[PDB]
Amino acid sequence: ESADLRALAKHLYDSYIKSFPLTKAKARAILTGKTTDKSPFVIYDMNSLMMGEDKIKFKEVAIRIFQGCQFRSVEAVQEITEYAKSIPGFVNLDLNDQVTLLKYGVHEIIYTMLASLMNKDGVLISEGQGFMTREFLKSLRKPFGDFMEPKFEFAVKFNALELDDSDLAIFIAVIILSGDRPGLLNVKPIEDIQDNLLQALELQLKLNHPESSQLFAKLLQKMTDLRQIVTEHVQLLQVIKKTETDMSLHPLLQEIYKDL
Ligand SMILES: CCCCCCCCC(=O)O
Repeated sequence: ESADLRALAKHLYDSYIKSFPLTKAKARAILTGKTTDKSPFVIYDMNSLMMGEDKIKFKEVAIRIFQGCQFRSVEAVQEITEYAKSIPGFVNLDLNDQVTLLKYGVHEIIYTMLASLMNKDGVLISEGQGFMTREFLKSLRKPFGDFMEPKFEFAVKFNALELDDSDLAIFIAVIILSGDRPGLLNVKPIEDIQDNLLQALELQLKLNHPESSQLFAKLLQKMTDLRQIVTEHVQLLQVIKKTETDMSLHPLLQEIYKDL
């Protein structure tokens, strides 16, 4: 029945709120400087990174920015893992499959959600107290300058669909439960859940965005851009592991990469 899927759409939206402090809705309130529900300090040059630590809670600059972005990713994983637990069925799967689903799944969700924190011109840093311009990032030293850039590229395409937090909650739940993923001992239970989630996503898209012709199809197509961006990410990473074999990396970010 439609009613059953509607109930699942709501259950996941509830957990999404509970698990992600910076909603897309909060983000686009901060970004659209109209509603000064607290406006961000912005960082656009080296000499403004200073008052970023002056006014905001947060070893060469380009490295220290990169480490700070890497730290927001472990926090992003922690939250994503918290959200998965709530997807009905998930905790019931084989444990080894729970991990692989997360191993491949988190990154794709990192950048889906990061799109909420972006406009064409920059990205919210530091829970929303900051805003760092895409140009300052692009201007960084050359093993880091073009690191974040293809994220802005994806975000601008993706932001165009203009999704809700209530749509994203079902969409990120789909991404997690792929079955497409290498090493899954047990695929059909994963696939059975995802087909029910794609039902929830489909329906929700039609109710929440009716005049938006074939958004469901257009959304699922954006998973093409997602995969491709995670891949040039890991190759960008392994390069920094040899340009600065003195720079560390969080262990929980280590496990996301058994490459090849
Ligand atoms: C540290 C709070 C996490 C939110 C975005 C992280 C960006 C922080 C930074 O790059 O300095």
